[PDB]
Amino acid sequence: FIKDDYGPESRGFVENSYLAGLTPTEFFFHAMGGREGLIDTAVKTAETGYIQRRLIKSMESVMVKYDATVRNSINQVVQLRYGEDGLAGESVEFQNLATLK
Amino acid sequence: DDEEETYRLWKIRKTIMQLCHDRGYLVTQDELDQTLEEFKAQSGDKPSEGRPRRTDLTVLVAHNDDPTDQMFVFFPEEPKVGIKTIKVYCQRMQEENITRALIVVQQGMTPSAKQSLVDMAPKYILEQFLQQELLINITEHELVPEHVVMTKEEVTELLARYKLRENQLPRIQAGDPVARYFGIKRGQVVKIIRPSETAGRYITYRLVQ
Amino acid sequence: HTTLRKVTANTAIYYDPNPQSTVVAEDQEWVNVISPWLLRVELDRKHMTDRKLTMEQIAEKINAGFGDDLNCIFNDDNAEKLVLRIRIMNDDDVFLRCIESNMLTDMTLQGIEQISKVYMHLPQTDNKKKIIITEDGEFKALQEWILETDGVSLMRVLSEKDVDPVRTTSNDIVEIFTVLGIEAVRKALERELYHVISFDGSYVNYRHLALLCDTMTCRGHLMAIT
Amino acid sequence: AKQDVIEVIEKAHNNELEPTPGNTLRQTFENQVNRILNDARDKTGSSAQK
Amino acid sequence: EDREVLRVIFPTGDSKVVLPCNLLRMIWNAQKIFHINPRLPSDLHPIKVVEGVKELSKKLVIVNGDDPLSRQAQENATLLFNIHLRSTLCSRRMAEEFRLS
Amino acid sequence: VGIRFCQECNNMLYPKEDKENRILLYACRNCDYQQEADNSCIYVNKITHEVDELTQIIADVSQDPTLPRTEDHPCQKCGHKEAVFFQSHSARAEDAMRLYYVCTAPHCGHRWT
Ligand SMILES: [Zn+2]
Ligand SMILES: [Zn+2]
Repeated sequence: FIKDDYGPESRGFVENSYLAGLTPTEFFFHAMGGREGLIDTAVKTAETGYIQRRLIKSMESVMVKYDATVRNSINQVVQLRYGEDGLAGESVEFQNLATLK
Repeated sequence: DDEEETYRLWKIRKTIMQLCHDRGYLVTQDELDQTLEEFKAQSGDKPSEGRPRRTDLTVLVAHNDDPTDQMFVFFPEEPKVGIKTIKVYCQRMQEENITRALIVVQQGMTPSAKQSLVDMAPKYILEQFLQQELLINITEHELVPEHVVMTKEEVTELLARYKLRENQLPRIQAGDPVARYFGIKRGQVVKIIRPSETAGRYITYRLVQ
Repeated sequence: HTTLRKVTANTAIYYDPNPQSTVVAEDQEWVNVISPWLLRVELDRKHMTDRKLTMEQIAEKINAGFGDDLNCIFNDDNAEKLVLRIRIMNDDDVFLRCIESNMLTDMTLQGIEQISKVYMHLPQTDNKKKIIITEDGEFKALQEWILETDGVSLMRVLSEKDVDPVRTTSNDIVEIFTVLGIEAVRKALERELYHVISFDGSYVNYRHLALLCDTMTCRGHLMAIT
Repeated sequence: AKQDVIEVIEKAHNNELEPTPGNTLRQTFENQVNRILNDARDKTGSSAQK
Repeated sequence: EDREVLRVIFPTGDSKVVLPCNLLRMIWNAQKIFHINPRLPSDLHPIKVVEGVKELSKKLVIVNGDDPLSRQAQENATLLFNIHLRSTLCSRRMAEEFRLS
Repeated sequence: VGIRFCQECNNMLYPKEDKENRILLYACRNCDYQQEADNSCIYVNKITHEVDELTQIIADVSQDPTLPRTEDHPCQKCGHKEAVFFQSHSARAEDAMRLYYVCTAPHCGHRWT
């Protein structure tokens, strides 16, 4: 390419389809694009797993006692009722408040 | 520069009156919500070299349930107030029967005067505020829920109801703006009412520590 | 935030034995009239009329900041050139260059300190748009101007004329903690942590976000999960 | 779309491009080019779908 | 009164909410089980609707006990679901829309 | 600017005041050599850095095989059709999409924007 070429072809735009095949310059640019996603896949896990473990170790002992209150291992009260309502999260549904609007 | 300072002084007085009303002291409805014009006309529109000198704005208020416990507020003229400038207020405080007062400083207070406030606490429970800190009623913000100061009998009933000791409650430090705005010591439970998107309303309690 | 650097064009120092000599051809100085050393600075009208300043304000700011160690001779807005000269009334002359760097770095002409760039746009999502209730009990979505910033100085912004002190949020939890309190932090933290999850379009039950925000705040201070 | 990008470049070269408020000359040039190319891709995709 | 409370709880216009059991679907299920035929005048007495909704709201308890603190907590912990339940099991709505027997 | 070395010992002259006459003089730190000033100016600082790149453009760049060349813009000096054009490199440039033209023909060396 000419120096200082800002056109679509000179900066990565691929005007061909996967049925019509790619020109060599477009092929290399497409490789450059796919490399970025392939790198992020490996990099992301080392952060997500660390965040996962760190989150769990802080809350691992919080449970619902027989008062229906939510306490940690040292009986400090976190929530008076689980979720502000005392209901399990796997039996609820999306609904509409008819009287609001 | 006088209109800005007058506006700044009017807002400080308005927030102070709102604070006194929320804290339980008796304040007339006229003073609770007065426009800038009444303030401008009352005290004279001249913050620098004029009639509305920072001496001349002291609110002496009295509690609702008897007119004996009374609170002053003081707006010192010096930017950085010191011990010599707070002993005058201490002399005024012992001269009267009043037991607590507020100081709204223009700049930060010297550490020596802060120690003086601390070490006289049991006799006179007086605290400080910053002028910049008092230009907005932070209780009006949408993030801050409703705060209520529980009474000792109510706290005893609550602990007996849930059968939990004092230290098992969630706690709030005495230095955060809301607790400071209400002026509450440690070992004083605070009710917090907030709207809950799951249940409707939710009531929580915070023990000052 | 606006330092003098933003609205200035260039600077130059001269050694001008008489204030009335006017080595530079400036009739504004001739009508306006002790150190022979002086500084000159030219501004540009673009950035000055954009921020709507006056030379009198600049002179007042200089006189206030540097406490009558120095004086300003400013050209009127009438002439095409935005000129002003600086002297020193009674470690000789390099001090003048030092204070020029100081006044350039740090003279706060307009705005407040911690805030670099401020944007402006009309919102599109209903949750940023103002919502009212009409006389017929409707919920019409109003469209009003909002400003997103690039710094954070929540207190000096809230305590300003015509800013709406009820809805102004900052995405910094620490600043909210220092200004609004622990419970405001619990709400703001839930909002921010819900935004980063629902931005993808995914849905997470509110019970878990609430529980996480509770364990991080139930001690009266921000307990970071580390 | 390619012709539209070319004439945008021509405007930018002749200083005929006015920067978007809140944006710089490079940023707005980049934004305009991306806008044209994204619109072209969306239109071509819709045509293929139909 | 419930309408006013909902408007202050939800400044955002959307009524989409998450609640314990799908009332509209239960109404539809009842219609199909008992062959309602919403073409004839209904048999349900409008006062039975009110006196049954009140009794049901008593039945659903999250915070146990009878002291004023417990009753206030129970009222707060079920407020939204009660609003929805009353706003859908109306006397007008039941008589005109669902035609339940 | 006019930064001027000492004639005798070849060193930078420093500005100085002759207080008796209040006159700017350039004096060596090492010998007593002194000179009278001709610019009253000592320190000049272009903060906006509105730099004219045409000073730094070299005609030899016209020999670059990788640069684009056009005939639509003719030279204003010699009227030659062929001219090579390129953009600025520095971030400090006041115009981002500023195009600089160098005459392609040998020894015209005309450079414009
Ligand atoms: Zn020499
Ligand atoms: Zn030529």
